[PDB]
Amino acid sequence: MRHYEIVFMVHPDQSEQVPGMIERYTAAITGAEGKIHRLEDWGRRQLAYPINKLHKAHYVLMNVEAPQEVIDELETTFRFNDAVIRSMVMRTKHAVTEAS
Amino acid sequence: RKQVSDGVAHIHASFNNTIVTITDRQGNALGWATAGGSGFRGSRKSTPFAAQVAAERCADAVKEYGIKNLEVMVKGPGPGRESTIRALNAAGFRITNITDVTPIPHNGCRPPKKRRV
Amino acid sequence: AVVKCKPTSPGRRHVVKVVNPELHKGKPFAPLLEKNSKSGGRNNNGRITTRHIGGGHKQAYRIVDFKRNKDGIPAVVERLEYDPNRSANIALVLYKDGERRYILAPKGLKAGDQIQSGVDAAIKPGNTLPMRNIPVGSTVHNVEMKPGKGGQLARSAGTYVQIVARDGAYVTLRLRSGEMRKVEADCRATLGEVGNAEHMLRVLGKAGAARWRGVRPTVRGTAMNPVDHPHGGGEGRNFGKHPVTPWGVQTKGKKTRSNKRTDKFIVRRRS
Amino acid sequence: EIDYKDIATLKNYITESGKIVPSRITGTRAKYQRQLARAIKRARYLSLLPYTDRH
Amino acid sequence: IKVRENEPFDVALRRFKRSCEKAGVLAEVRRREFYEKPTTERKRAKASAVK
Amino acid sequence: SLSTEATAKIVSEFGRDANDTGSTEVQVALLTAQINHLQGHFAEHKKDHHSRRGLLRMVSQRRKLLDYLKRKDVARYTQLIERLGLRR
RNA sequence: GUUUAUUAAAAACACAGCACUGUGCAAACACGAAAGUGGACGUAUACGGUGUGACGCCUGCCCGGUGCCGGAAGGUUAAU
RNA sequence: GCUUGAGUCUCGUAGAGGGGGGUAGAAUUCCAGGUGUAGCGGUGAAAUGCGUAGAGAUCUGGAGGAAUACCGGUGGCGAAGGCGGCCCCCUGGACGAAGACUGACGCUCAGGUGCGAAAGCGUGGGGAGCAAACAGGAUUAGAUACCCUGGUAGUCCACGCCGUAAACGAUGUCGACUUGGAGGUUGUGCCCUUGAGGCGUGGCUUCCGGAGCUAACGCGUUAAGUCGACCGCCUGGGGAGUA
Repeated sequence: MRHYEIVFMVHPDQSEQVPGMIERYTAAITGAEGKIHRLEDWGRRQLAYPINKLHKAHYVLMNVEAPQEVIDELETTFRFNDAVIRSMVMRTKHAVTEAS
Repeated sequence: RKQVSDGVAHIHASFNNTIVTITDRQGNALGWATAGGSGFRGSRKSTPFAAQVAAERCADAVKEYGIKNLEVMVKGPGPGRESTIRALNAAGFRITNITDVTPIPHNGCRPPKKRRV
Repeated sequence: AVVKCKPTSPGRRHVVKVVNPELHKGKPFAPLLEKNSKSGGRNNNGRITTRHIGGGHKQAYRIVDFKRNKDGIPAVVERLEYDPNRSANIALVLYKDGERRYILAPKGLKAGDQIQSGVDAAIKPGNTLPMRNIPVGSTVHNVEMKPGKGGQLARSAGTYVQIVARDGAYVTLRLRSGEMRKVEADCRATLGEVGNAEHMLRVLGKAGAARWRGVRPTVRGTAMNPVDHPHGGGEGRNFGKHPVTPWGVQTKGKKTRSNKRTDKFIVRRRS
Repeated sequence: EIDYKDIATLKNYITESGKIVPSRITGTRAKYQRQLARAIKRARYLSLLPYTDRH
Repeated sequence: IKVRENEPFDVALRRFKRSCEKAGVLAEVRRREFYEKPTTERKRAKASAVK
Repeated sequence: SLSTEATAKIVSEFGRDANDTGSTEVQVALLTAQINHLQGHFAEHKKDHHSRRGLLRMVSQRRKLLDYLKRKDVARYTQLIERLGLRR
């Protein structure tokens, strides 16, 4: 399985649904037999420039080893679900320092 | 007869001409003046002294409003902004900050080729 | 794809065929067939009301689902078929409870694909949903004008509708003409664009192909007489007045739209 | 060596307008300057750093 | 780009108004940086300058 | 690029002695496997001329290696082409 | 291919192509005093009107006049 | 037979190498709206043009297209053309310590085949800026131009052509030998694990320069120096890369 790193921002309005989608995404990876190397929730965080005319946003990082099929399904899920304003899934620079 | 006393000067300066516009903090413009309304044509309005006259006339137009403190936002490559802040400070507003909002794009759109001479 | 014919004869010199090997070779589904008799150029008063319509090939009407229903029942797509009644191809689909229906076939649809129609349906080409479960920016087709009526927009081959905005109860749509119009958000729409996008690439090659389509010859008013057309007459070729319809209304320019109850729905006129 | 997730180092390596300062001013190596520019662009995309100070 | 006046001040001016890169790059983004000729001429001039 | 496990499998299959990664049959079989994988790649990606140049380099290398093996030992050449399935 | 069935079969008409323009569906348009009907059980890759007439190379300049499209500041202007 | 030419495998490294898709941020233009008044724009000067039906200026919201400021470099990659936001998928090449393997499998290559800037051509889209043609206004003795105001093809995408450039390093490819210095970029061994400190070994590159060569300018270990293999081309200028 291939390593990846996913950072996504959630609405402050839908900031109460963040542990639910964390459970959903970890359930999807563990059902596709991948693992989560890291998972960090930075909470509500001030953003440098406003996007969607919106206030400070909820930040989640995860390092995830998973097949590229379920990573593509995760990225299309991030596309179709409008609760996430922005997502970045990146393969490169894997095996980062833990909790940085 | 305005009580909020906060204004913004917008100085659109360019190699032909400058335009000074005093507005409120929300973007609704209160007054404006320019080198052409000040009485200069061509090179005489591209001179920075015409910008000083334009800013003095714009400050005269806003003296009815009575703005105490005035932000400054300059825009463009014109020679007249450097006299426009001096003319507004000689008029008597308190300049809290000076900002440069000239459009420095990325590559973006293709520039013209005109005036090769 | 497109097939340029060899010029073994004039009439085969200039014809391009579009052929789909994926289309079904054989009879259509007989429970979804109805009788279609030719009636163009024939009012109930018996007069020709639309000109240049006459005899073509005999055709049978296929009952195609436009108001798509059976919400929550997935349907597997069998072989795509040919439809004479429209430029698009159609797909015979089989629901899980044993019901076969005809669907306007989208661009990526193959035999064996799963489609669904409900409000819980996953957004995917071939699936239909009301436009409040469909994201803004997606290209749709077979979209209703009223909730429950059936698809009236983007039914031709290769056509699509862009979902541009949302009012909150209405959805702004960019149509294939370039027009922006407001359609209620409870109106359903099938995702993706309509297949057979190579339909506009066919060239008929000869007059006989238009006659098989059913298009009678078009006579020019300049070729007619002054009694027949407003154009017409002269001892040469030039008439020399402003171009009009056969009934006198000017035909180059002269927008003719007299609706006033839908002007609240059309937002930007087509260009 | 260079990661885009922290912000203090990356604000030390940008200027006030959000631009990347040149390697001839910073003194950093070329490989680390390229990695720095890539991390700055990724942080700008995730809005941890601004593209410009005007908006 | 941005300055803010310190609350003791006798006059409002900009201390880097002649060394600012904004008018330097605006006159270049107005028209046609060649990116192959002037950088070559400038680097050749720098190589002739430093020795 | 051909995977390490795939190259190890082809080396073990086409090497009658252990650690024979340089023999002509092993090289030709590696090139043939990469050629089939790149045909699967280029069918989806036409107009990849820069990768097709490397494909043609691998084809020319495989052809020159097969010419050398045919000159050296015709039985090895016939056995290799009849277990690989090419040059009809 | 069609045409003045009964003095003209043609270079005429049509034609596949090309373009302009109208048309968002209870479409435009047509027949109808109206219901209704065709268009069409079609839906802008669709339908109508106009002109040109496979194909190859092309289609230049003029918006003053007459049409058409857009705008409403001013003048003139009906019933009331 | 051999490995020393050529190639393969193990583990890594850098890179705008290529193809597909998605997304982000400045900015330009357009539409709708708020404030506000008599100019804006342009030039050596003006004028055509926009604005008295409200322009320009400022602010808000929306639409669409194209290119990716800084990093950015006498940097990097690719056979050449060429390739610059970020992320993913597929993929080509290059280089390095160390070890193993095959064993001349190599070099060049007329015909042949493929790639091949920009402009152009065909079909279908798209079209924000820019802009051949075109129009107006200037300039001039004239101005079918340089300048300004607009502005169509085109520039953008998909699939096909076209096959040319000052396609240049005006230097064909491969191999070997030959004094040196100063940098850049990219791997690695040792030293004091204490530092972007010292000593070596590789690749790719930029500049100066010794012998030598050249008509000279200059080239000079990446040669235009000393040779070897093979291919392409020239035989005075114009006519003419024309019939």
